[PDB]
Amino acid sequence: GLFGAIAGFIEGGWTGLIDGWYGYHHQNEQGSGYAADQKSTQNAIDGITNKVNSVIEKMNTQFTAVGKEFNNLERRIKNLNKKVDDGFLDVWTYNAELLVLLENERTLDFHDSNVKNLYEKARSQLRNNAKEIGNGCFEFYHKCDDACMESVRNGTYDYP
Amino acid sequence: GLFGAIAGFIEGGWTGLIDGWYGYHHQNEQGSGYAADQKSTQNAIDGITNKVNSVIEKMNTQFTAVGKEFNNLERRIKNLNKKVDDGFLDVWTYNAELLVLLENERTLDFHDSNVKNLYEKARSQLRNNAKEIGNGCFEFYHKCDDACMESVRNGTYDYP
Amino acid sequence: GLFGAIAGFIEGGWTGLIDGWYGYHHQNEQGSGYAADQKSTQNAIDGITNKVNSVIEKMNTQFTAVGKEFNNLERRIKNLNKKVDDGFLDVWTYNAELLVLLENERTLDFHDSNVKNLYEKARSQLRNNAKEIGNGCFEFYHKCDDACMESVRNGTYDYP
Amino acid sequence: DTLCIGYHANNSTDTVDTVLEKNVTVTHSVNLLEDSHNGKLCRLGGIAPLQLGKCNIAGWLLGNPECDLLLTVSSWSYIVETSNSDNGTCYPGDFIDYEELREQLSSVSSFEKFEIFPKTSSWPNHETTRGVTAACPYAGASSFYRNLLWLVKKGNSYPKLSKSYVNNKGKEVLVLWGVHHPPTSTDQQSLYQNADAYVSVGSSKYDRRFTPEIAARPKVRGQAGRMNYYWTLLEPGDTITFEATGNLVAPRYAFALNRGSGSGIITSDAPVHDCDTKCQTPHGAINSSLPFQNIHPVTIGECPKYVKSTKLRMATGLRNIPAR
Amino acid sequence: DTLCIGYHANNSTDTVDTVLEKNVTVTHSVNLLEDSHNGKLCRLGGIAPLQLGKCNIAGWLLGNPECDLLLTVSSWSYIVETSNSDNGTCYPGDFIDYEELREQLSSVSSFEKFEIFPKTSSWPNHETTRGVTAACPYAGASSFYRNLLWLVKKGNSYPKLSKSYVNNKGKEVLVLWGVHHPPTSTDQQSLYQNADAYVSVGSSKYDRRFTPEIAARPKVRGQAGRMNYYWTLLEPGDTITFEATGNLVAPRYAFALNRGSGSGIITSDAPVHDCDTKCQTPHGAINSSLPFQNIHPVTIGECPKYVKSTKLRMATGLRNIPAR
Amino acid sequence: DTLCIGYHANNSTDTVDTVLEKNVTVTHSVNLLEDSHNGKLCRLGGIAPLQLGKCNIAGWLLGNPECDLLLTVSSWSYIVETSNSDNGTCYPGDFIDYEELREQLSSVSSFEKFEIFPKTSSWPNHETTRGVTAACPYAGASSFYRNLLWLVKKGNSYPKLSKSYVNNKGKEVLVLWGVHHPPTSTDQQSLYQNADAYVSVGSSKYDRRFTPEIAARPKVRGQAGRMNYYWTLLEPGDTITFEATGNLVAPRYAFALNRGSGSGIITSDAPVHDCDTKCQTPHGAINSSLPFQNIHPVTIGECPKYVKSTKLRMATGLRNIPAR
Ligand SMILES: CC(=O)N[C@H]1[C@H]([C@H](O)[C@H](O)CO)OC(C(=O)O)=C[C@@H]1O
Ligand SMILES: CC(=O)N[C@@H]1[C@@H](O)[C@H](O)[C@@H](CO)O[C@@H]1O
Ligand SMILES: CC(=O)N[C@@H]1[C@@H](O)[C@H](O)[C@@H](CO)O[C@@H]1O
Ligand SMILES: CC(=O)N[C@@H]1[C@@H](O)[C@H](O)[C@@H](CO)O[C@@H]1O
Repeated sequence: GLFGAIAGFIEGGWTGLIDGWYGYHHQNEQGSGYAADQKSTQNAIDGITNKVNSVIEKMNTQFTAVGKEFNNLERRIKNLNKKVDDGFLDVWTYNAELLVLLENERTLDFHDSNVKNLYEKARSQLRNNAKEIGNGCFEFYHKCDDACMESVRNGTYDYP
Repeated sequence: GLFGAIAGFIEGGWTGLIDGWYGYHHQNEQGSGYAADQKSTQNAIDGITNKVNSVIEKMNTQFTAVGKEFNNLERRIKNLNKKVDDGFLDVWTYNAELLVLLENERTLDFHDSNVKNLYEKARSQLRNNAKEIGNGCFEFYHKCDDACMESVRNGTYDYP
Repeated sequence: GLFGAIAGFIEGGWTGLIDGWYGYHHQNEQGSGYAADQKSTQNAIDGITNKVNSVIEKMNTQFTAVGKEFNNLERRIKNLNKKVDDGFLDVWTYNAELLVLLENERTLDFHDSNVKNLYEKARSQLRNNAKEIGNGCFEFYHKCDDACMESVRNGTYDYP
Repeated sequence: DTLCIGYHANNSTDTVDTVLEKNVTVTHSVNLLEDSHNGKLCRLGGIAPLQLGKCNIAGWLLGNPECDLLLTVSSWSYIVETSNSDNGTCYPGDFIDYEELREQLSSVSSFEKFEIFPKTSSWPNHETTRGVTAACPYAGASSFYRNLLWLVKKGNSYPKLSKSYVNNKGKEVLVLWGVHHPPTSTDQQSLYQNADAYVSVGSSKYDRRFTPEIAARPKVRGQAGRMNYYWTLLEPGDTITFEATGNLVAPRYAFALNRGSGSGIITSDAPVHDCDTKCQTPHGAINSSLPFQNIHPVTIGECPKYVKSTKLRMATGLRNIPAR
Repeated sequence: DTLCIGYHANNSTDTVDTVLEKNVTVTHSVNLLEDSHNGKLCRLGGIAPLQLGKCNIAGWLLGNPECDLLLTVSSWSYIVETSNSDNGTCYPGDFIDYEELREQLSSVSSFEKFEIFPKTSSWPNHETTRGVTAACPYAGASSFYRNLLWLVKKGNSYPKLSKSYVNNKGKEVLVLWGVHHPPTSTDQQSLYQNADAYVSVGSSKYDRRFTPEIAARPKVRGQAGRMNYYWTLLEPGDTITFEATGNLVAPRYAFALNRGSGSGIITSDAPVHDCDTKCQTPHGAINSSLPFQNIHPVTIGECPKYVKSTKLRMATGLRNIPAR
Repeated sequence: DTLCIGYHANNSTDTVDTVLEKNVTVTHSVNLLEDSHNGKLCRLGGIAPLQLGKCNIAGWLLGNPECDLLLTVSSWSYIVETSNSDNGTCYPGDFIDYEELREQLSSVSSFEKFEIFPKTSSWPNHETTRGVTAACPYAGASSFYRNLLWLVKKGNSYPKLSKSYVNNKGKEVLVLWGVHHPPTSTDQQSLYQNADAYVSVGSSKYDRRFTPEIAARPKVRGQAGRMNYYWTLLEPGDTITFEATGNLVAPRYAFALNRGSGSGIITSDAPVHDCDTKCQTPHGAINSSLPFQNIHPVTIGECPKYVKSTKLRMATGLRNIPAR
């Protein structure tokens, strides 16, 4: 992890989380559960969707490409024509595999960053009203019910 | 942003700041105003100017390129020539647009990283002498005159 | 630096460290010295090794590629042939240099990130039992002995 | 009370590669590479391909006796030659600028065949009933090209003939013809009387003269003589004139061509089928929205870019760590 | 007392795109794509271009009667053909390897035109005053090419002519000539007596023999006959010899070529103006320091790399968040 | 007590560039750009290269009197021409489709030379002992190509000759021959008696007729006459027939060709050495596992991708900040 979050200080993922990519768990007096941060999750969906389409927009469409015959006295043009077809083929094959390799690295880092930023957002809200237990978990000092938890999620935990 | 700073925990920019990309506001009992952080602004200006020169450097200037004529019994080589011309045009258009897209993304993240490092720097200095309000603002405990403020800027502060 | 660690808050490197890329210094009552962190150094070696390997893979070997002759009335195809040779030569020269130029950038940032994460890891591992001096150093409180320093390194430590 | 921050995980087994690490399991991804086809030659734009079968283009345009099945076809989505397309010029000889003509047909989507020089009215002074050979059999009996007419001396006489056609089709007209070369001066005389015949062909831009080259070359299909084939595209409104004192294998049928780029000629052994597609390859039809395909570099229609990749998967989700 | 860390922001409306987001407003950015030109044909390397106008290369080199304006031009920075460049070979025929010649001209900066075979003294035994035709009129009357000399029999006699020229110029010499083909054997004798004439041309590297092809081709510009044009580049010190018994349209003016490289022929109806430039396209001159341009693929001189992009802007500043 | 977190450093001077900064000194790095070669022409697959030295493909295949050294060579890993390979056709003339023949040879790794038409036994009715010329000397005396036989009349008589050869070598047979063109009709009759001779050549795919073209061309190597060189690749099992009444420079030796994928012809002045390699260039061989080389674009064997780059160093370690 380039940002230390995913598979970093937050060792594993939650199969229990099924509303988005990033979220909170919470263990209040009223009961536990999971909840996805729609804000960061959607923004991620939009970005990745854009990426996928940007990749596709670049790689043109192939229309009609047919061969050419050559007679026994046109061996040079024939090889020239092959050098041209093999050349562009290799180039485009390179471009496509390379772009995908590079964007796959970016994408995983992108997610890592978002998880990280989310942790810092939550942390910057709770300040000292809760301590960092590690594993991205925040143990509260003052009892926080579901109504309270919810406020932390939508970033309106507005409480001294 | 990838680093959470720009358009992040520092919601917006300062039309007020006008002598750098990264700067300070500061509101001392003596007054207010905006001050750009040379160290940074300049640094980023060198990296960016270098990135731009590099992009231009990679692209080879075009020299004399004209069309070729073919008679009515040379439709094959005529088409080969067109395949070649169209082949390279599509490749270079791909490289130009792709490089610009990848670098743009990087540039904005470069800036995000710069603003973030600046904060963490002003923060590592003040330590106990002030508190993190958010929005990149630090409220001083022991007061801080224009002479003290500047001291933070040029990273000479010092006073654990 | 993109992650503010290397050449950042941890100026200079340790020529004394010679068993890894990322390590700790440690200055105990029993003595001082250096110790690299396998977990990190090894993990990076792998990634970087996979990177260089990935690059070599993408670049295709060059088999027999010989020129062609043309008589004095085949100037048009001779030029076509040349346009093709130079076309692909430039495209690949562009691809080679650009990929290396970009991976070098990513590589350094990768390391910078690795240090930063090592710090942050040690940081939260200690917390109260020591204070942040700077330059990536932690000054304990309960005089951390040798066996103690190792506990921090091997990640165990775990002391309230 | 506790509030943790975590990320999604699932039962996905999808894996992608990255610069630093390979075979990384992920939660979500998309395959950009299409590798499936129906293994059939289908219609494009509701139009069936021209299946040349055991015949090649030469055999098609000349009207080789073995290609009668193609006689009534005049429009196609693309032309298909198979590995066994061997029936072409049944009478040995050189087919001049043959590859160029194939290149020309690649952007022809249909035509109107018409008897440019009717057989029963165009040659009052020459024999039109004996131009057959064992080299171009049909039903076991000697025959000849359907679109050409082998003219010979009539009652020991081959007067100078002169025929002209003015193209009023409003489009290009492909006109084919041949020049026969007997193996012997005796055959030359038995066929065309005139020991030193010649053939002349001209239009506004075409202009060539042919002389018989009498000689015995190795027998091909029983023939020691040779027959060379020629063609030209007569422009709308232009005129083509044939002059000869022997050796002319006159045009009988010609074609008024309709241009329609976006068409082509492929080599496939895949079977034609009652089916439709937006994309066609020599192996079969592709039906997908992915940007890449590794089926075949030759394409006709709307198709994904051909690439040599075996795998192209883009990660969209994140490193899947269920730690179950 | 408070201190805040922040970033710049302005009134910029500049936007750039990224992988993850489209149309992002930023503080500062640079446009790398040039899209402007003066819509004019200017002079490169301080020399004006050769405006063929109504004529094409053939007309210019052969000296078509309607191209006398070009007779004075002997130096140029590039050649310009227009949508109306039709005055070429007025007498109908084939210009052999015409495209190759045009290609050779690519790197020719100028030439030294000379009268390789002076008309008033090179052919003592042949008529040099009757080589005119209605297919090549001038001021209503019949004329011919300025650079070629159509020789015909003198007093009912056409002796075997032999004329040679030694390239003394220290550089390549472009030699052009033609071979006439009358429509009937009557014309053949009216013009050259000899029924079995031939034209022979040879140098150290060139060697070809031409034979009259009497035939009535469809009339073009009123002619049933045909005239084929040929050329060769005589190397410094080499010798070219012409031998003929008829049908020779002898060279009159030849061209000693000077190479200057990096040029060519463009087709454009844009106007030529008293103006200078480093980059010229068929649409107009370019004055830019940008790396790319979407003006035109055809370029002459030093130009920005042509690309098919509509926009190409790099971000230099940051995401503009004025939050006003 | 104190515990610090830091990063490695050493005495490395390695430098690499990035988009943002240049000359960045790093601790570890790998060079990906090969730039070293042993400057020697080595052998691939354990087989030596064919050094033509002062001869070129033409002189070698035809058997120029100055290429006798090559006579025993029948296998090679690649062909090498020096900047002094000037010995080709000693008797002036055109070598038809010469560049194509060279392209053909690029995929031939060896052949079997055999006397297709034995000098003593093939031409009973023609002179086989006078086909020499001062243009193709050897030891000061007049000579001729070792693989061709210049036939002339026998006792003031040149009967129509007819000789055939059936290709039973099971592979392509390269047959070469020539047609001579005397400078004058006196020479024509003096060498071949017949004033109106012709040469005919035919196989199942080849069919051409040649006529003598008498004319005095500028002397090249003291010859005003010319001689054209022809070749063809007779397919396994096919037959080639030569018929002539004069002017035929008959095949004497032919070559059964063995196709060998990957190989070519190069121009180098580097020395052949008792060395071995997997990658060969005109400058010398390469022994490297690096992805790139900037030595030469022309390659033979397993080689690194050629590129124009001057440096291709990839950083593996981190920025080096020893600070001592
Ligand atoms: C038109 C004509 O005369 N055809 C005859 C043909 C021809 O004479 C020869 O092929 C030319 O050399 O010979 C044989 C044949 O089966 O081919 C009988 C044909 O009736
Ligand atoms: C007119 C013609 O070409 N007939 C031949 C036929 O005799 C032969 O058996 C077959 C083999 O491929 O080819 C062609 O069909
Ligand atoms: C001299 C000649 O070639 N004849 C005419 C010429 O007069 C005319 O100006 C031109 C325009 O189409 O067409 C032909 O060139
Ligand atoms: C038959 C033949 O080609 N011989 C000449 C030889 O006399 C001459 O010295 C040499 C110069 O390079 O060219 C040729 O080899």
